[PDB]
Amino acid sequence: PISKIHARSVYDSRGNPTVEVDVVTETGLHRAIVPSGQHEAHELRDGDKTQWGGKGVLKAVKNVNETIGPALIKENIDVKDQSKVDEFLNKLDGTANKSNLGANAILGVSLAVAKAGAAEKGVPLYAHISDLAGTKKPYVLPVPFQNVLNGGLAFQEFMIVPDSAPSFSEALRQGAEVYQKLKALAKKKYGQSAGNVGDEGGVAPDIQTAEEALDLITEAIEQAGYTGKIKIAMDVASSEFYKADVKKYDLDFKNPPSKWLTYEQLADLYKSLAAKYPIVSIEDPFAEDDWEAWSYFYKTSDFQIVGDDLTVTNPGRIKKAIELKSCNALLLKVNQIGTLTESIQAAKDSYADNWGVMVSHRSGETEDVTIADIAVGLRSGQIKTGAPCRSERLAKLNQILRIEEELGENAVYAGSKFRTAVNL
Amino acid sequence: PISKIHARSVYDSRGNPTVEVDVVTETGLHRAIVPSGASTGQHEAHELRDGDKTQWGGKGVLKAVKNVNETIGPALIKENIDVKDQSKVDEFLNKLDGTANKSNLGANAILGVSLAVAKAGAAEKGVPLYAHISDLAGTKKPYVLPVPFQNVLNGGSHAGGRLAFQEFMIVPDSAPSFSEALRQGAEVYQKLKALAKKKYGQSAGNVGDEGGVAPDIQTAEEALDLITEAIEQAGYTGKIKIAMDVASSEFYKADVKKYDLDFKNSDPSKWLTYEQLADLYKSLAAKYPIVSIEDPFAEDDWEAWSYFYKTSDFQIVGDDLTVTNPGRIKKAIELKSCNALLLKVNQIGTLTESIQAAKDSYADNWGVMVSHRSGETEDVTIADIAVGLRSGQIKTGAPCRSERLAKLNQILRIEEELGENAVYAGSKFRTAVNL
Ligand SMILES: [Mg+2]
Ligand SMILES: [Mg+2]
Repeated sequence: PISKIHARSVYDSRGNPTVEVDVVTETGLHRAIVPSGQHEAHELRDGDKTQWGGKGVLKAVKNVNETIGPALIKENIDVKDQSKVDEFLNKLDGTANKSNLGANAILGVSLAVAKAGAAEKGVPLYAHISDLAGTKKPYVLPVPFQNVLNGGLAFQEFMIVPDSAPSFSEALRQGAEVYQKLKALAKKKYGQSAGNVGDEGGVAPDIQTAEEALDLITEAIEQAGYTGKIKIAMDVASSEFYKADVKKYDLDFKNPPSKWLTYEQLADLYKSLAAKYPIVSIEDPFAEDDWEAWSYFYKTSDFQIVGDDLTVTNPGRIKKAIELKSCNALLLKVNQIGTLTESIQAAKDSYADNWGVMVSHRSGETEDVTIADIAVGLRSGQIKTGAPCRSERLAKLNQILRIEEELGENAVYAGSKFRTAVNL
Repeated sequence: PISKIHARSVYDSRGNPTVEVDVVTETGLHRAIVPSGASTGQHEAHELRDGDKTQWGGKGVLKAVKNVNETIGPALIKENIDVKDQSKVDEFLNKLDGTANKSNLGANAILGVSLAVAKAGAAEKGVPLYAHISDLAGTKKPYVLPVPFQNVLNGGSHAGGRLAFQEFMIVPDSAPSFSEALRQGAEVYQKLKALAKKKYGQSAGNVGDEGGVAPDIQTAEEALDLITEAIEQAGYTGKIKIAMDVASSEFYKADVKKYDLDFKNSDPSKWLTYEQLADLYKSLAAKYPIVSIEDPFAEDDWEAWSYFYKTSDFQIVGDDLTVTNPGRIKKAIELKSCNALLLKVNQIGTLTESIQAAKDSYADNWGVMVSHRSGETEDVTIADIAVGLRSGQIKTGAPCRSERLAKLNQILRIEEELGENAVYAGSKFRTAVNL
């Protein structure tokens, strides 16, 4: 039985407070940190403008210590029964968007209990999650989708995809070597300041077009010697520059014209880009409620089309995207829905339509490495957890290296089959 | 006894390999990661890099990892040393290596084992690592929590522009608690990043290696003014002090005995003697609330340090001067060159030698500032080291990037854990060991 549940405030990778939760059982202390968090679950912030600019989480922490913690202990639920725990947490909150107790308060307890549940089983968390998710063996290690060039030019994320590598360990080496070439290249062509990094550890040179970013990544891949072995992925994050009033997308939404694209015109740009560069995945190509545009694009595209703001890890929105045939992959952010169990349901719903699933970090991350075990446990074959820079990003990649070494031949690298890794 | 010792390669915060060591005992698994060091230059302990230009640009650590797995591990298990006896463990490690600079087995291999064993020794005693280190170092209770020296703005070889000085830090020493000191620094940092974006363009918000901003700044006064304005916007003028790392070895011209404040391209007529550079520090310290200056003069310009020490009432911190090396500390005490040590455990290579360097500094009433490296990891050992040494000061980055925050979060956990049995060093950081 649970003996202690205690939460505290800690700092995420951008210097903002977030919730860390301790759950103590007979097996020891089990700890999880929640990452930073329009349709997603409601994160509770203090809103006191004199403290952390209003971004405190003292109220969410208090909800864990005074309400969730004492209620869950008294209920005495087996920590291995994750679905029962999360059902009780949502019953305790009682709101659809988790606005009573806070999505950050609920998720922190949900993830720390999951680690207590695995430990009572005597297995690593990824094995516990595979049990919960019903995913088959051997374990599959994910392809790291590495955001080495940070934007948002309009497009937000430019990722390298080392899918040809024979192992996860080698894919990381290739990505690390490409990133080092890219950083030198950015400094050479754009000045010393272009080597400084964005929130997720990629370089952010002052560049104008998508083709400029892709050319720089292409040259770095060639300098590293991996042309043809490393693919490219993008997160457009097009909701950032959609003007719903006129139904047009403003690629120059940073400078305050008639250069605004319809979704047919924007789709033309993606098709031109995908036919020139080895782009294998595009995330949020259209806005979070521009369902018509997504369905139009899905019909012609043979590459991965990832919902992020479209789906917000929400089984209800996933169902709509399946029915309208709007996308074929889910970006899975556990704190967009608020419990481990609903996150797993989101994954299973996607798998049922043969979607890919890409387990994802947030731009405000921590030293917590839960999503590495989630990606392996879900057999997703894909993870998005940053450039190989800043340790809130490397910590997840380091954790997968430990899992890889621990599993040996009982794990396979998803490689080029990342879109179908669950059935690999 | 130790049942297993095993090393692997992981990635540090700059994307380069480093050594992680596991030590397994009856209390469980005990793990440590080594920060980035130096494999060339022959200043600090010698880190072992693979040097294969086809792998990680030559920065692999497979050979160091192999040294732990095939040489150190088997030998240490067979030696059967009590894991709580850190001095005996580290004595054995240095005996195995046999070189003064740890270049046989690699300083990164040796320190990795040294730190993972230290955690195993703490767990055998049933106490957190900071308590074990307090025992090893002989520091008194209550525990003292360190003031964070936070490098929020960068210059020198890190950034463009003419700004020669390397690190500009905020020092929340007036705060009543460590938790409040972090909040203040976090709020000041957010103000500073907005100001840098406003005054220098959006690209100025992107961060350097340690999480600070690095816009194109020309002069030291320009940088200090930006920090001053951020402190005022956050409402903490007079409660937060300023510290600098000049890293003056980066622009010392040893053949001419002059410092080039425009070494990023420069007029040799504008080059400064150490007396002229000391004048600049004195002017800045009389205008701004600068309470600590690191490496004001070059790593072997002993005459300049001693000249500056004689007149200065603020903290003078050796980094390249002292390289956490007890021999160079003894020389600095004897010549009265500095009054504080930057303590980088991986510059000397064992926990025991690090603790000795701190005690040697304390014996001359020095301050001790436990320090990160440029290449850090998610490891938080130096947080426990700062508390266990009762140093009252830690330098572990801006409040940005989790290889920096992880240390700060760990001190938050220690603060909550200790309660009244800990006090925040506050304005007494220079003398916290005797607070
Ligand atoms: Mg996105
Ligand atoms: Mg220094």
